[PDB]
Amino acid sequence: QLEALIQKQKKADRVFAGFLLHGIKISADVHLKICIEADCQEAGVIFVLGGETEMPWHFDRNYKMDITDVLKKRNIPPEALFEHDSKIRLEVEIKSVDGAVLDPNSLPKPSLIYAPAK
Amino acid sequence: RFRKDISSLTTEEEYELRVAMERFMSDKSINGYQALAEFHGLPAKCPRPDALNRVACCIHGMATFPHWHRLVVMQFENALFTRGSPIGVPYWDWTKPFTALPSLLADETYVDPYTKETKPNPFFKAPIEFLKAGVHTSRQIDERLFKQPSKGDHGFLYDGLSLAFEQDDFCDFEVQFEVTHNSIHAWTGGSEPYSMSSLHYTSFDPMFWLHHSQVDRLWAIWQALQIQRGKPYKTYCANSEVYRPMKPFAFKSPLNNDEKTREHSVPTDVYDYQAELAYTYDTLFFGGLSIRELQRYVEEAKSKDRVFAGFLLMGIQTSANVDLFVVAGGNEFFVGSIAVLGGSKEMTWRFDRVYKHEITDALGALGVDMFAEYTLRVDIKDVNGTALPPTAIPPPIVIFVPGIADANVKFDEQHRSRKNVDSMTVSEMNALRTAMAAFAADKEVTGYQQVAAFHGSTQWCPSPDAAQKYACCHHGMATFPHWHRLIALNFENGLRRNGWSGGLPYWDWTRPIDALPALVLEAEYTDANGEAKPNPFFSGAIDSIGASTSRAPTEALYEKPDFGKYTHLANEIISALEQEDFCDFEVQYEIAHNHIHALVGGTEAVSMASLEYSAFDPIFMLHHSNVDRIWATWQALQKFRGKAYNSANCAIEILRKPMSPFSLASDINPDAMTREYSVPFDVFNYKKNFHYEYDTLELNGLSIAQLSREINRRKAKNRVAVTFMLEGLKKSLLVE
Amino acid sequence: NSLTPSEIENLRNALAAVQADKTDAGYQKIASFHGMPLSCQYPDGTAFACCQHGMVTFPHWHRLYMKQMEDALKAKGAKIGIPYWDWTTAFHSLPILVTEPKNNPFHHGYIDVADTKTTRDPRPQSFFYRQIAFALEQRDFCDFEIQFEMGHNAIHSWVGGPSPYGMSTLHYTSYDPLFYVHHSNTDRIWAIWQALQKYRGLPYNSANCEINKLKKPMMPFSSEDNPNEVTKAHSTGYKSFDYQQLNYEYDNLNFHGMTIPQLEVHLKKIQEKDRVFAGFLLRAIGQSADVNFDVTFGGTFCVLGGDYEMPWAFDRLFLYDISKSLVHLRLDAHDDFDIKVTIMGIDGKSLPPNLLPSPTILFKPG
Ligand SMILES: *[C@@H]1O[C@H](CO)[C@@H](O[C@@H]2O[C@H](CO)[C@@H](O)[C@H](O)[C@H]2NC(C)=O)[C@H](O)[C@H]1NC(C)=O
Ligand code: CUO
Ligand code: CUO
Repeated sequence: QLEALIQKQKKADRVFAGFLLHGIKISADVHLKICIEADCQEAGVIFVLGGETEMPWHFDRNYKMDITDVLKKRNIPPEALFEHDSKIRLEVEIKSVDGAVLDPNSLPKPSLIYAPAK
Repeated sequence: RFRKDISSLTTEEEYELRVAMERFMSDKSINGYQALAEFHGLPAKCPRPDALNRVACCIHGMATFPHWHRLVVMQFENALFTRGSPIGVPYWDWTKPFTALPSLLADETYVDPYTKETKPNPFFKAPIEFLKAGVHTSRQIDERLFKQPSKGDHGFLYDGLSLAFEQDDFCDFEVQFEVTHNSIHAWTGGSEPYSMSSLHYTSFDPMFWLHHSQVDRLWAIWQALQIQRGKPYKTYCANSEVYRPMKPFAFKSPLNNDEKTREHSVPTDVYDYQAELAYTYDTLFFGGLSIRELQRYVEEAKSKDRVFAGFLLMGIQTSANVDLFVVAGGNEFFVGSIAVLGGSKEMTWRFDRVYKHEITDALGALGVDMFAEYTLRVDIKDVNGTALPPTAIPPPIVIFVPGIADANVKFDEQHRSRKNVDSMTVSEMNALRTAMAAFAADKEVTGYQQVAAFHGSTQWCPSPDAAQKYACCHHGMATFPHWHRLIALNFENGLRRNGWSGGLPYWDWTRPIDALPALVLEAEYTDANGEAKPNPFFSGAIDSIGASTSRAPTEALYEKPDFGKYTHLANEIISALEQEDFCDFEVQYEIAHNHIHALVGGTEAVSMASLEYSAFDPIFMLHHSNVDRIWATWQALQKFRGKAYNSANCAIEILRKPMSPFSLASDINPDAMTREYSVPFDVFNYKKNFHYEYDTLELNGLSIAQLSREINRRKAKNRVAVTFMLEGLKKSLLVE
Repeated sequence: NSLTPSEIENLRNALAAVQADKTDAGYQKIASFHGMPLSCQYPDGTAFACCQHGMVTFPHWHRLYMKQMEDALKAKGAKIGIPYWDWTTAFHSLPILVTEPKNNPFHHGYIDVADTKTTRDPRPQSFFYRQIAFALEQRDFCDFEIQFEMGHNAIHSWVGGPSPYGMSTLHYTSYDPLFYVHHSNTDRIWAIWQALQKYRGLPYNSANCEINKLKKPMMPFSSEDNPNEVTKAHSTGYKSFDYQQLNYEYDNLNFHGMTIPQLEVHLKKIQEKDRVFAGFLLRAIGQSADVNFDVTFGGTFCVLGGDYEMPWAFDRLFLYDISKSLVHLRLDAHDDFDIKVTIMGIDGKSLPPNLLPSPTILFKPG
């Protein structure tokens, strides 16, 4: 049944936000906002673990998080992601552990990933 | 199957067909070499080997001449393939100015790389087996004369074929086609009874097929001209003659053993050579001109009042050279020489039309008008001449053709063709050098420094305010291919604006290199008059901000490969071409491109070793023209692989955002297209939007189709890979 | 496939839209025509099912029928045509639109006449590829149809299975959204053929066999009670050949990976090798059943049919290549063989015997 629901999902057109992550020598929480008209919505969130004493790490690839349903709420069709005429942009408010503080953006910007169905 | 230029062949390709030819030739059977060399002429197998009256089989002086020889060339091709050559029968341009025969068929011997033994070159000689004397083919005597005197404005062979491509009707094209081709036969043959002077034994000499691979390609060129011209390309002028079964090929299983050629012994379906015969050519470029470029030249040609000397050429048994003289007063003038190819047992032949020979510039240099009183003198000399009476051939007549066309304007006002700087003519070289000076001469916005300055620290990112600065050249590197697509376009367009009719050339570094192209290495060059150094393709270029010349000192390499494997760059690009989605390609794509930047970029920081100063050396234009070419090869591969080519689905963030420096209109850059097509999504489709096509998309001798097989053959291997996670550092670093 | 959201997105709503017009049909009237509720009358006015399969004018009726259906999404954001799925291309599973359980208009239909939504029971190189390609091979239209209809209904057999309310049955098939979509494809196949002919200079917007029958008008499309002007206009046979005045377009008439010209080469290429076929006579029977071949397995093919359907008999034989079978037994069309068959009803039983007579067995070089 698990693989049944999984195969089901790959049969839908999906949109992701790609995050290259690495040790910033401190833990932090990464909030994702995609802004259409400079109107912003809380789309999703990422957490990062780390410490003063840390083993420096860089991910081999980027973690994905699907904005697929979030886009459906804003009624901006997946097709408009390709259109320069239509206005959409991606923004992240990186916020540290102690609060706020907040970190100036030390994490590379997210990318839109369109995964067409099979 | 790919038929290439003889010069374009790598030593691998050169050796592999040498062994194939060697095997095909060495050992004699009905499926062997001799049996095929005997198809064309003199064992006299037509109409039948039986009985009393027999003449040479090959068709000449008829509209089916090219059809016939297309089959023979195909026979030779299949025979070589079957014996282990990956390549179709190669061709050599005689249209290219040449002093002597190419090394492939010139050398008596060659060294075997594996055995390290020097054995006979199969293409220099060839035995003649049906006689019992032997050997005895000998192309050794070359007639008068290779570079001059014959015609020419210029190149004997080039002019005649230009005129041939000009004609609308098939037969009109065919006469000029064949009789021009006839010359190089008699020219290379000489006084020798064998080896291409005589119709009888011409096909025994191995040059014959390399020769007619070219001839065939020329027809293919004319055919593509006609579809662009929008007119019928089949042989309707001689419709009945297409249904006559090609004489030696149509024969039954003992006499001819090739399936493909026997099915097509009726040439009606021979026209579509790619479908029916399963081969093609590396380029259909004639001279330096593309096919669209080719129709232009004949228009400039067809706009003049021209006068011709027309010859009706019918079969006289011997093969003969006639020298044409224009005599308008007292002494006469040599206007040229044409050759008629034949033999004692030749199949009786006669042209329906007349062969037109240009004689237009004979008149001018004689101080004589078109309509002044003049005779034509011919002296007919046999190749074994023993010169012939002038009556052997019916007297020439002069034909007058008034200027004609208004086919302008033309949709290729925007169209360009990018070729190799290693392949350029001295005439084309000077044309590029002068054009670039004016490009360099302009120091502000419409000039060369500005487009080079987009690699500079000038701050357009962000704006109007930007609080802290960095260079605005696109890297990162997802959109790297797109931006340089536009940079190389700006470099091109600005260079076109300054008196040039061509597109921005490139150089193949996938292939091995001895030194930089002739266009770049030298500080000083000689114009037609003779000139001091402009240059302006030496690294010398003033950066207004830095106030210096961007000097480029070479490095210790670059020539590593042995017989077995490709150059390191070729290996890299293959791995880059492998990838399915765009980004996985892009990473490999450019990391490979970073090489030369660091290779011609020596110790000196003013060189293109640094991406800040990089673009001020003009080789950058050549580099990222070729870099852009690879990106285009890929796009064709993606189409071949049935996957997205003029779009992509990764890194949409940067792919939908207009470039920083190109999107800042209108004060900052003059280009209409880079302004309109600044979004990476728009710059994907280079064919429709930027109106330029490349020379070839072939990579290191491998066509796109072969490339995919090679890409697939490698993927069958069980292989390990080491991966590198790369971040941007200010230094320009070599990492081993 | 190749759809881009929201291209998918617009449609469900449209299909949703007509689920009840429900006045014109709104959709149930549009459903009845292939479906169970009685379309027409013999002059005695007895119930007939106005289904126009089993005859040579088979495509027009449907190809239209899509139209009627197709029009029905009219200006309801019927922004593109009914899609087609190329069942020819081998497929591990069914296609989404008609799978997604939740909030999907393609899952099922309802039936006022039965109080139920449709039920479907799917049952287990590509078989259909081989089967369709043959149809394309043919040049006579009539010759083509027999294979074209039989290749077709093979899917109404397998999509539906053993539910009366389903695609396997004539009665309620038309009710399931899956049915049109299968069609676009069937129609597309026909179109490809036309392009083929045209390529070959044979008639494509015409057809010489039989002159009889293309002229008979088609109900319901005939009927006064069809409040779409267009279909009535082409209610005829001979009109409806040129689908151009419909007016629709398929994205591309290319069979998978083939130019039409490419396609003929293919077929021409296939044609080299001499083949061996079996041809059956098939004729009306009330039930719908599948038939399984034997000599090793030679099977198989299916026939579509229901109670109160107009009876029909094909003019020509239906051919099914069995050469792979012979190689399987190593026979040479020379050694002589018994062609054994079986014929199951769609309901669980019961493989009753012919019914169909005997299969002829014929050889084609080569
Ligand atoms: C070289 O050419 C001359 C000129 O034709 C040849 O002489 C002719 O030969 C044919 C037979 O092949 C005779 O029928 C003609 O009457 C000859 N004409 C003349 C003017 O000689 C001559 O045979 C050739 N020489 C060689 C060595 O082949
Ligand atoms: O043509 Cu037969 O000789 Cu080159
Ligand atoms: O261009 Cu930015 O460097 Cu190759």
